Amino acid sequence: DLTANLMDSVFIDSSGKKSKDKEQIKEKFRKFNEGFEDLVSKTKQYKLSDPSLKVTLKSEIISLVMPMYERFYSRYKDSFKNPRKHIKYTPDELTTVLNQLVR
Amino acid sequence: FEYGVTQFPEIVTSFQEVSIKTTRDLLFAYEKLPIINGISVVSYPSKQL
Repeated sequence: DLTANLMDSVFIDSSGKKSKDKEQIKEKFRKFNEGFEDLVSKTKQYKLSDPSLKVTLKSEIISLVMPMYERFYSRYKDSFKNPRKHIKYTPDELTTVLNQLVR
Repeated sequence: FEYGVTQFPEIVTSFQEVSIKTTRDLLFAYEKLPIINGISVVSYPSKQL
């Protein structure tokens, strides 16, 4: 769902200009962070027992998320002098979050 | 109208300090995980601002 309406949020505003609709910047990127930390939050409820299930769900959801944020992060990282105040994560640090989502 | 480069140096060494204090005021955005145990507010201290 997160990846779904993320790249759908790319799709619906794929029509016009660069995001002078900065509600689209903080729409896609803020609500992406919202649902991302919702998913990390409810990931904490469950603690796995098979190590290969840890590898499995880990690399599955990594392969689900990443290239969207690669082409999309890297597509839209050119909007402010501090995108920091609108966009939060690298793929480096988000990758690290996923890699310590799986303790 | 030119030049006297002590203009230009002090034109820098505050702009960078603006960037660092930008990275202490706006420091508390990027952490940012659940619970949320969000132990610092991203736009916090209006008094101290």
